[PDB]
Amino acid sequence: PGVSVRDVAAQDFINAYASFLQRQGKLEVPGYVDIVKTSSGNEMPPQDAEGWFYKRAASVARHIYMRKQVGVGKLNKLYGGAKSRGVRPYKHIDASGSINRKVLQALEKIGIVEISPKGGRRISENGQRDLDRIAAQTLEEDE
Amino acid sequence: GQPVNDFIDTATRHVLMRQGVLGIKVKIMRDPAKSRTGPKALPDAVTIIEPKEEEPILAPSVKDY
Amino acid sequence: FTPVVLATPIPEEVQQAQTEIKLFNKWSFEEVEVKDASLVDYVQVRQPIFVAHTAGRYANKRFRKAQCPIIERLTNSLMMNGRNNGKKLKAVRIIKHTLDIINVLTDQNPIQVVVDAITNTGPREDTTRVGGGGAARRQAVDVSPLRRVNQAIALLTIGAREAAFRNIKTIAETLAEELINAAKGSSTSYAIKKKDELERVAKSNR
Amino acid sequence: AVPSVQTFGKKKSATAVAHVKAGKGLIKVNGSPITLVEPEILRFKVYEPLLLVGLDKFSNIDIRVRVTGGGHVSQVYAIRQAIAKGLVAYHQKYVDEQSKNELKKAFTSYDRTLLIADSRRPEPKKFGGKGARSRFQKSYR
Amino acid sequence: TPVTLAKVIKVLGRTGSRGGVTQVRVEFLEDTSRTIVRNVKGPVRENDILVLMESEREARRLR
Amino acid sequence: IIKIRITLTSTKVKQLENVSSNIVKNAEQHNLVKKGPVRLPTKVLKISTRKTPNGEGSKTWETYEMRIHKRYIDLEAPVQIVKRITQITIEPGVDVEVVVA
Amino acid sequence: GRVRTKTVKRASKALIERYYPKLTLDFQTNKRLCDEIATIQSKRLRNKIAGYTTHLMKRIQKGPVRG
Amino acid sequence: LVLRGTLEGHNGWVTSLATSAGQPNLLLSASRDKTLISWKLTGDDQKFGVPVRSFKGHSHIVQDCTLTADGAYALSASWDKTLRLWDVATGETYQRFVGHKSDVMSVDIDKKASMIISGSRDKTIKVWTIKGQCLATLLGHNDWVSQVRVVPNEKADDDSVTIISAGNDKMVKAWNLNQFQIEADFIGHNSNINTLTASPDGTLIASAGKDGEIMLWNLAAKKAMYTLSAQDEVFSLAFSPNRYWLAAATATGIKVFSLDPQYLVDDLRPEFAGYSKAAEPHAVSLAWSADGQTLFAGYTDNVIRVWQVMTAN
RNA sequence: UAAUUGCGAUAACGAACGAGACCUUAACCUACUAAAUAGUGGUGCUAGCAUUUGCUGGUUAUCCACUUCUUAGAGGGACUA
RNA sequence: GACGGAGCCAGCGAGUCUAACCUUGGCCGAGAGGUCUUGGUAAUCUUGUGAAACUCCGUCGUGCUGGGGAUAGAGCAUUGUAAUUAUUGCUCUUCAACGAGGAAUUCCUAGUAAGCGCAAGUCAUCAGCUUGCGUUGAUUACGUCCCUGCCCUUUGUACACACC
Ligand SMILES: [Mg+2]
Ligand SMILES: [Mg+2]
Ligand SMILES: [Mg+2]
Ligand SMILES: [Mg+2]
Ligand SMILES: [Mg+2]
Ligand SMILES: [Mg+2]
Ligand SMILES: [Mg+2]
Ligand SMILES: [Mg+2]
Ligand SMILES: [Mg+2]
Ligand SMILES: [Mg+2]
Ligand SMILES: [Mg+2]
Ligand SMILES: [Mg+2]
Ligand SMILES: [Mg+2]
Repeated sequence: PGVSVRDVAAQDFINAYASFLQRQGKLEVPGYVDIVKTSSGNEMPPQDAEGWFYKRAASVARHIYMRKQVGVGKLNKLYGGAKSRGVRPYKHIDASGSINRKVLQALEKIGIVEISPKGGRRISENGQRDLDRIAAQTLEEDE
Repeated sequence: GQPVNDFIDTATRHVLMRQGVLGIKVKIMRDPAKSRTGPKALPDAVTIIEPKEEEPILAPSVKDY
Repeated sequence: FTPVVLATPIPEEVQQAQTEIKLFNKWSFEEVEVKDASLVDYVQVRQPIFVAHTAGRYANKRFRKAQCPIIERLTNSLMMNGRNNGKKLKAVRIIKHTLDIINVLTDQNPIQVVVDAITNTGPREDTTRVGGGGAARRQAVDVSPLRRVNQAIALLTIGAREAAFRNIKTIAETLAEELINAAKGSSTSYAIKKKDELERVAKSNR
Repeated sequence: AVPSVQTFGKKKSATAVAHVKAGKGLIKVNGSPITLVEPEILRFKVYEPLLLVGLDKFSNIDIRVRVTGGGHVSQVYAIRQAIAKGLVAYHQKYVDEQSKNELKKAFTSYDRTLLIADSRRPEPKKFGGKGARSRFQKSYR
Repeated sequence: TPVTLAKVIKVLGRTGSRGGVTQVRVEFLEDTSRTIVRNVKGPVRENDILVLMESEREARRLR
Repeated sequence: IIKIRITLTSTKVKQLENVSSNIVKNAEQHNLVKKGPVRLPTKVLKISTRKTPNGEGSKTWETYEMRIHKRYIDLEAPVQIVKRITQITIEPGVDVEVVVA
Repeated sequence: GRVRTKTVKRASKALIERYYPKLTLDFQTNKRLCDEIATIQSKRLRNKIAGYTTHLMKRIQKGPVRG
Repeated sequence: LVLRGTLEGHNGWVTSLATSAGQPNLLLSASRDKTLISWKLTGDDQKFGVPVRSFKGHSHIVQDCTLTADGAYALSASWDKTLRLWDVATGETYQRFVGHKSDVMSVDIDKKASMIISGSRDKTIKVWTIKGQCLATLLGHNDWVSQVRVVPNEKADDDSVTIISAGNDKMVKAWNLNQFQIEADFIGHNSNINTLTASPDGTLIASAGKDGEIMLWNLAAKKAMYTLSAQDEVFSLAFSPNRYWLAAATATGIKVFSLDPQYLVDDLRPEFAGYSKAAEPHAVSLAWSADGQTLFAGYTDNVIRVWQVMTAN
């Protein structure tokens, strides 16, 4: 009786949407997905190599639903972290804009996000629809 | 205090003589009673106006109109 | 039981338990008594608390720490050393895990275990300093009950810290086994070892 | 129509604006259920008001909280106030004084002040030290 | 062991060179007329219960 | 009949206040809608520097503050009335700017 | 601590000296009285005047004072 | 006249008490806890009345409250220079009078619920209509106006309403509002004055002050009758309407007196505990019921209570 | 007493600077004035799911209403009641 | 506890006119950064400064180890007329002491200490610095004159550049 991604938990929903995007597979990932560190503030590549890009896609799709319009700068600021500069103190350094834009335009070529005026990217019709249906199946996953 | 920032005017002047320069510090505290704007007194004076007295018994009566 | 179902879930487990009795997470706050005298009115186990994180002002006046419930004091003493000065949400998880381990090791009430541990490791007789020209002496002096409770909690947490600095065992396990042995003093707790050395040095220096 | 009241809850920098209206009985923060806020162990801290007084007294109220400023603990301790003051304000404005009063007795019997906010504010930092009271280490030698 | 449960009546003064040891007048919770002075290390109010294992030292000012 | 915006600012609060009182007074005896003034956040110009002219002594710092107060009012008035407001209301220190749009 | 200074003491003594019948036993009424019959320039100072004036009123009702 | 149970719910000195003639089961209390609480009476051994509604909206202490006869319009005069008119149900402000330059002392509505009068600290009395038009401004008092009280005229709602007022320059003024001039002035008070009230028939004034003498004046013949020491600071004054008595809340307790003939009725003492003899809680407010069977007394320990007229034995 | 801060005593009396008072800031105001350069609610248009009312959103010339939160200005409040 | 994912929240402020500042958004690039535009003389735009510590789920595992990141080599960029005794930034590789610190000694009584980052200042570029700000937020006193000193009174003095 009324379902939303706000009404479903975050981690669970993100795992289930990552598993759905794994089961579909139409994401056309770039060739350098194993190379990258996802930020210059990292030092090791992501551990779960087979699904880190799809988890990033799930998180970005949820973010676009939650907000009005954001860009690659906002995504890099969010997915950045603390850079270990050695003996010097930590700083906040932005994430990898290349993989952020690759996952953004991959969600575009699926049809989940599109170009929003005054700049930006906003959630689509079928994108809001399929995020809401998988929010449903995560709500009624109870036995 | 802010009373010094309100009422006191200070001036500094360098005077050149045949020896080294002389420093004149002039400080003038204005009276409060002849001020035209702002407070008229220092924030310490509690000036109390005197009352007037009336006879108590008064022969209690009424007036007709 | 009369549950009221809304479109917001409000699950039945928290519904039933915390409508019936004002608990911990799921732990009864009644039927706990301080087994010994001289620590009542200070070991605050008469007013219940959901979660030890409270924004209560206790350091303003003189004995509001005595008015404070004891589990928050356990978290606040789990808090020390400069790596972890600030992370009392983390300290609350450690404490929840510790009391879970207490329940697994022994079926009795974990708050009763904490009370018994504090009671059995409060150092009854300390030793103070006297000028004493020459060897600069020490004289045995008894301990006020709030200082008993404070030194008890400090001994427990320092023992857990140093026994789980570089080990496989985690802070929750080390604190739980120290609390178990302090509840049953078996000459194995660092807290009761420091208590015993304090008592023997006091009875020597008196 | 829409018999609603607006209340607030503050901690150090968090402002939580609670809209409290007569409805079906739902309780939501930032468009999401209370059962989904993420301070992890402070899920019970939010429930504290709802629980203490009793779910019954909320079985006819819709409250929606919009939250700004301050870190996560500041966020949660503010919801607590709003879903308790909005409660106290609603029972003031619409129902019996004995009911509002006995809610006040329960709240002040158990309180982490709840209805009143904390007057503790971050004092300003002074020169000669990285902290507000602590000063730089001097050497003498 | 001769454990003794005392109960304060009065606070006399804060002795000790560094000023941390407080003098108290205590009774013993079985005789009303049996009262002595004690040195205490911690903070002490009126109406609290102290623990002694030895009750006849009768100490005085610390230097 | 033109809809314009008048924005005043200064550093001295009291003369800014009676400038604004004069403006709202004159608009109120010649009403246009009501347009009470809107009060912006005060801009605190903070400049911190050392007390010492040389580099000797205890390290004592000082913070000078300038306070910028800024208000705006909307008017929808004809030509000569816009004028007579803008040349009659004028005091030292308060800088007032008028914009057509 | 809360020791009151010569300004508030001297002022309150003058007020209770020359305004006894009009002045009351309540702080709120007494501070409205002080606001109306004294041209004091500070709000906190006025509150201090009224508080010490109320203290002297209670002591006068209790018994005769030397001041 | 025995205690019928104590009444709590406030955190300030209970400055004003009032009732409703149309609905005699209702009480309104205005106190120094910055709120006005309306209560429904029950008649219980202890809790004589239960609070049913609490009204807020002031930024300072409220001093006076006045009701219309049936109990639908309620005015309050509060020391944030505010007058405000509530209803009784659902608690919303019908209107707010502002315009007074200082604290407001007393408000009164006429018998036909059309004329509202407010005397206040800026040495003046505003008279307003119901909607919020300042009908007139009246001066004359060189000092604090203590209180105002309306006086209704003869039957069939004759084309005049009278008013009386007391001000702290030893002055009492009786005015008529048909074309706004002065008609009577009363002198004779030894000291400060705080409280007067007017007869239910509308021709007697009783007035009272600091040192315990009560004067009574008559407007029909415009003459003074007498004066009567209470030996203490009298605070509040009330008329027992049908039975025609004089209740006076004073600094030690209650003094209720009789008019026909001149005899003291009762020096009413409340039992207290825990207080020394030098800190006895005095009186603040009195009110009589619609038919005057009950006087409610509000006291400085945030406590109202009630004593009902009953045969002495 | 934080304080030659006061009570008092008194060959001293009456004063002055300093302290305090003062000023700024942080706290309270569902009391005033307001405000698409801060918001909120409703109304239109529109998107999902549920559809049975609803829930989550978006929307500048869609207006309307308000100032609780945000800003200020004028005040109030604590004076150890 | 390190790492890897996700969750995800501040406040103080600064910013271009005859200049070229803060930069959104789109695209290229592993990254740093580059390019095409846009908004802002500023409660409007940068900016909800989506900060970090934290929270959750996972990898590791008492191993100087995935702790630690000094010292080195190679390359790619930016600022600048000019970077060679590396301006800085990024990438890969090298992976040292350090296993909680002796005599001593500093600061601190509540939103304080401590942890955590951010803004501004100097600034073409360069923070491990300072000045402010917010986030998370303990313990232990509520005293004493023992050490170090301070104020008042009395007292002694062969001191007055005054106990050096
Ligand atoms: Mg991250
Ligand atoms: Mg660090
Ligand atoms: Mg700090
Ligand atoms: Mg809409
Ligand atoms: Mg991490
Ligand atoms: Mg912000
Ligand atoms: Mg490493
Ligand atoms: Mg810089
Ligand atoms: Mg350089
Ligand atoms: Mg430098
Ligand atoms: Mg000698
Ligand atoms: Mg000599
Ligand atoms: Mg020598």
